[PDB]
Amino acid sequence: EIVLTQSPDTLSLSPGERASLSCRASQNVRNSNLAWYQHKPGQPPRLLIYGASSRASGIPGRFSGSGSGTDFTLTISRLEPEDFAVYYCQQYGGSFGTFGQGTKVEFRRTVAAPSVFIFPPSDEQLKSGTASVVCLLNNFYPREAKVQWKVDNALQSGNSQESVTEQDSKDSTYSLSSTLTLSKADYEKHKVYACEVTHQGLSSPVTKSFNR
Amino acid sequence: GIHFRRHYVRHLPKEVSQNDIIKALASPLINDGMVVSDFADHVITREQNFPTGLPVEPVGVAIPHTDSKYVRQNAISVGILAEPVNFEDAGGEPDPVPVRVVFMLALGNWFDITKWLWYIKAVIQDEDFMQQLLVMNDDEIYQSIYTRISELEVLFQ
Amino acid sequence: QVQLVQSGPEVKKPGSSLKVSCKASGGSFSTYTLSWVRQTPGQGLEWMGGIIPLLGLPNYAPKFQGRVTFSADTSTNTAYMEMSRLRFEDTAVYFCAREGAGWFGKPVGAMGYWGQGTTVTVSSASTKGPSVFPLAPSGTAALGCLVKDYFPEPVTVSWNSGALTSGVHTFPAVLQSSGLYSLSSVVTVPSSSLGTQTYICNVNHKPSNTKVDKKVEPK
Repeated sequence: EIVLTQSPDTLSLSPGERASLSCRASQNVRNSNLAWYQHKPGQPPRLLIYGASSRASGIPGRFSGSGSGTDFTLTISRLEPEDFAVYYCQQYGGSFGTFGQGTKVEFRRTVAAPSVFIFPPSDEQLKSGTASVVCLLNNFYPREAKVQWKVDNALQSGNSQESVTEQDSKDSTYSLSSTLTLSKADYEKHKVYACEVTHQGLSSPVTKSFNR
Repeated sequence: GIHFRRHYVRHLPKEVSQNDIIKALASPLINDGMVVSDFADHVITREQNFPTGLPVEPVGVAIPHTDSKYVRQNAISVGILAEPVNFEDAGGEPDPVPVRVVFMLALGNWFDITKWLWYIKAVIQDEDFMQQLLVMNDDEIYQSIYTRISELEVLFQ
Repeated sequence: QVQLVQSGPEVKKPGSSLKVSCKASGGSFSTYTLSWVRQTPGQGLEWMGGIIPLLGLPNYAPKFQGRVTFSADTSTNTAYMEMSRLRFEDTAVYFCAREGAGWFGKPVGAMGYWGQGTTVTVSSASTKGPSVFPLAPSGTAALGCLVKDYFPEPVTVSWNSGALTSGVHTFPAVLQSSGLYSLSSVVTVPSSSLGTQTYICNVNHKPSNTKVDKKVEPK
């Protein structure tokens, strides 16, 4: 089996810069049978380059491919808003084809701190017997942010779920929503509910709480 | 890299069944060690399930093959038939196809197969070349096929 | 041009059998390979295998050899993928891709043309309508509405019948331990604008035929 690993995992660049994506194989790729694909959120993967360096029909001059044997590279000389997506390399030299893990290229901007809001359980939701608290992080960059749930000075683990928005096209920021689920019984017992946000843009940990 | 030699090209006698055509064309590949010892049995079982005959226009074409696991070295064996031999149409068709020329393809890689179907479509489309295949002798058809695949290879790149 | 059209979204029970179709409207794919690529949630592309339509010769990746079966019909220009004994792990988006063609139709080997993808969901859950809860606000103020306990995907959220569009964020749904999806949608709006206007989040869940317009206002 031919295994492909791509580096780096995420490439943070600004339009106009030069992008370099690396794809490495455990064994020599037969006849340089490699392909580079571009995958954007909500669209089918688009073939960019086939073989070692051959360019697919309709791909602009920016995209170029290089490499042979076990080492291969994808190079974008000039970056533009359309080029920001996830990129996969696929080999078809072996008996069965395999894909790489993929590399995400994203818009790079000045580091911005999240605006943190906390929403307590609504009255209608409390009538149902289940309480969910929502911690909202808005317009933060970079994407990596940690949210920690504390309830009456107690660390919460294994009872929360979070999701992240795709990078905004206008300002290149991210938003995160974290939901803490508890039964109505457990919610009545405690008083203080808070989420702690740690981020590169925040000098000190930011904590938003409510009492009920 | 496919191996094409004069030994693979041959003319077949008349009144010969499709089974015998398969075993006869596979015999040089088995002797050279290009395929497995019972490569002909897997080819004919593949041939009964999936017809490989193609109609074209001047003459008929056959593309017998099998799974890549049985092939050891990539090879191609060409057979010329003195009288038309019945072969079922590839893709499914009730009417039979009178196949004059047979192309046995032994390929060890699945991804290479489509390229060799494209080479075969290119050579068999030439109406005059297909009909000249019959009159030319074994050495003449070998050199023409070798020259054309070599020409087609430099056009592929 | 040549295009590949796949089947609609499918939700199936564990242990069921799945069949997906992919028709090539443009041209005959008989000469070129037809491959199938799946993508599980939050993961990357995965090569399942392919079929050579004219020859009928399939190739299966070792991970999918047992439960997957490929086939293709050359008279209707349609390929099929069958999968028996569906599992929770089989939840993914399934793509079909025809082999690319170079100049004068030379097969490049890569997958040049792709279908729009078929979403396949495997779950023991049943179609359930969502419960919409409000996120009341407390300059810039944040308010939204929580869409909880629905199945299956997807749900659409709008604000003020589409009038509100700047600063709206609708987050991806998360699958819960029960097996029901949960989604959240919020917006940032001036704090002084709260008193003048009422913001209604329009929630539509077509599988259960559920429309819910919820006004959100201070506590």
